[PDB]
Amino acid sequence: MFEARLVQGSILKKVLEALKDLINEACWDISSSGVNLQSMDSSHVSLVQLTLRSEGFDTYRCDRNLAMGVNLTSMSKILKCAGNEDIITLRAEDNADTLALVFEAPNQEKVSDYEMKLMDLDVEQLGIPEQEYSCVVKMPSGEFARICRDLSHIGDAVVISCAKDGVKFSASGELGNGNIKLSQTSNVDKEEEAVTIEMNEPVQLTFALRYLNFFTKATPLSSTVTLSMSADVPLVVEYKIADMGHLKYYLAPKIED
Amino acid sequence: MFEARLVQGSILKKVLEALKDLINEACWDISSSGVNLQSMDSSHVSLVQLTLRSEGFDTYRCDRNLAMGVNLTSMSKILKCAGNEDIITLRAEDNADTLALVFEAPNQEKVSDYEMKLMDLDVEQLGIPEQEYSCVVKMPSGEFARICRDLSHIGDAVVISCAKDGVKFSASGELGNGNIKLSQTSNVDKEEEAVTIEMNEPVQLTFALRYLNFFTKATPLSSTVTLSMSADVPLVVEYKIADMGHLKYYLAPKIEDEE
Amino acid sequence: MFEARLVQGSILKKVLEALKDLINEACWDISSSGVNLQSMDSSHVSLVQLTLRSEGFDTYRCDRNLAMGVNLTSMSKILKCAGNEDIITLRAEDNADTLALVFEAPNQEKVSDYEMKLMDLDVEQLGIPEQEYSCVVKMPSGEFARICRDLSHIGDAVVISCAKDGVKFSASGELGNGNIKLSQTSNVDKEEEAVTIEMNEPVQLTFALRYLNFFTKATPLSSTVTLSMSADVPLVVEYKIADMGHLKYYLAPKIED
Amino acid sequence: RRQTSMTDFYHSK
Amino acid sequence: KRRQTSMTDFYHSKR
Amino acid sequence: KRRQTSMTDFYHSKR
Repeated sequence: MFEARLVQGSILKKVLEALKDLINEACWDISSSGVNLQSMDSSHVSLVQLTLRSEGFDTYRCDRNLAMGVNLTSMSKILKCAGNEDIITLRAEDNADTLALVFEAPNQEKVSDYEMKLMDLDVEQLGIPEQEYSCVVKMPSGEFARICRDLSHIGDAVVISCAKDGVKFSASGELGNGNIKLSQTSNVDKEEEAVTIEMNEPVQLTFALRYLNFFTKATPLSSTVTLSMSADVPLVVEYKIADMGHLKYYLAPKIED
Repeated sequence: MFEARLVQGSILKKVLEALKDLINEACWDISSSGVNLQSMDSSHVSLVQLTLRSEGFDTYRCDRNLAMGVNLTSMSKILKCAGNEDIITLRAEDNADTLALVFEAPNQEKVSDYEMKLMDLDVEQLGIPEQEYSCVVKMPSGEFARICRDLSHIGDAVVISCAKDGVKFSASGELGNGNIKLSQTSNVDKEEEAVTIEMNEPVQLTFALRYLNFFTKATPLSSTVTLSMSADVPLVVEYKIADMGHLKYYLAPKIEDEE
Repeated sequence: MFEARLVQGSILKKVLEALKDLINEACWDISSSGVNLQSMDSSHVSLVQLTLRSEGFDTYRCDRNLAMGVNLTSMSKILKCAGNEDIITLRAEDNADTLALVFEAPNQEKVSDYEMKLMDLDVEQLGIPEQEYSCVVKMPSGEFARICRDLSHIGDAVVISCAKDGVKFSASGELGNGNIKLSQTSNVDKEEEAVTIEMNEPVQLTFALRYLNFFTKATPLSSTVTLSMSADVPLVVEYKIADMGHLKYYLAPKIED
Repeated sequence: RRQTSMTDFYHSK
Repeated sequence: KRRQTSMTDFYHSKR
Repeated sequence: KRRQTSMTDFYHSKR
């Protein structure tokens, strides 16, 4: 049996609003350590990895390990019925085919319960090894989303150039071309609206704006976003879910023949 | 001759915003008591009955009784042309086919008038007798609208179960099922954001969420809504237009024939 | 070579927000005086004439006179990527096929560059002589836009009646009719110039509401709008772009045969 | 299993 | 009925 | 040149 309560249900709602449009069916791996989800999209071009540890939960019990097949859209539809300041509890027996979700309002007068149907899935799970990248850039989430949205009006692929002084986002299309340059900001102490860069070697890569626009749907989860990358390896767009864990999006680059 | 001036014209503006999408053409009965409207939708599944007494109006004169048929969509288009803080006057001579609406601003520097064409229509008016219901629930309007929308995200029909402890809205679909439990407020709020239930007999009924979402479009009229219902009778969703009058939505249930 | 820097760049965006939907392709005439644009719509019923002087710019250099043909929709798409509080510089050499637009943030940390492709067009330029009209009405821009929208919900043509006492906007359609009367006020106002009227001869004319609704898209440009008209001549709806210049919309009336 | 109408419960006087 | 006129009916066009 | 790659080209599957 599996049971877990979290008061900050906004976390879950934001998570699924970040997942609903990119993944349709996933496999939640549940263990005593916590909750994991790794799944790629249909095109195998991007990958999503969500991790939420048990310590972040207010109550957490998991005797048997689970591997639940979920429709992200239906569970997000259910979670859309929960207020932003509600307390959310997930429950599921071992040899069960349903998942119970309980929403408790701030006032102790409304209690909602839902039973969602589970599914048996064939999820192809890759092994991503731990590694350091050549440059890691932390910048405001909303600014990254703004940059991606603005460049989607220009072309279909973005070339990002990362050095120590700043980052540059380039994109070309039938109407023309465009560059957006963000400079290293060490003068202001506030980490929210600040862009920090840790660089070993400058890196120039190309990705599809489609996948990045789907990625930026995780903006309300964190104030800042982390772009990690090295030469000719997938980009990692990371959103740190406060105290709970992280949500990273791997995006495959474009290579030259 | 009929003439009526109202300063708090937003009320009227709000009123048609609740009606234009569900009813397209209605018959306004005008009498010395006030204004009445009873009309069914195209599907004949729901009925709307609005009453606005003359006492709530700022000025009201009507020598002959009228029963004027209007297209609600065009009249709502007219009322969209009125500012939220305008003074609205309605006028129509005896046995007339036009209705004059005059919007006069607070600064009294812009004056707009409109004459919308009336029409002779075939209004099927039913006779609903006054009756008491087994369960009456008063609850915040926004909460009812939120519940209806969220359950519309789950299924297409809602089952409302009313007892003495509280009310429960259930809905099932291909993805699964869900229940929303609202308990009678015991936390003595007095703020009016509380759910009170007066019950004679417990009642479980089933209705279509589409019609209820159409009903919740009258939310800005009142802070609270009253759901009245008994066994195997249409639900009544009532919105109290402050001091002036009321707007009631009758919705026929869904019964199971037992094969 | 042509270069022009302007700090209140929001203006430019607003300019294109008024132009992209009515005109698709225009011819920007560039000279030492400033920037001019005159172009008719496809229907040849209305004309747009924009003039913005050099004095309003923060810096302005133009060695050779240019007449570059631009796609207003593409340039508006580009300017949509600029924040309202950005400093915008336009640049283009003489024998060039591209126009460079540079967005500089106030904090001087975000710099955006864009190069849009130009095109050779055949613009039919009309000769508008300076002339006095029988009635000139100054009124709040937003009030004119509201009147036009409200009458557009009623009919397709508006009848303007201007005398010394006030103005009246009439419109009829299948649902009915409507009149909007604005009376000459008390001259204590300011940016909400409660309709001022300078009258030589009373004038009643008829115009199409669609064109006026396209015209009112220039509302954020100016605080007030001026409607100039006389008997059986096109109305001139003028929006003064603060200190920069003006933007006029000429609209031909409807006469009875 | 059956959606009813207003006419089924009341009457047109 | 009424006929909608054009700018060409009032002014003249250059190049 | 320009070519779109996939995740399988960089990482490997389990079992």
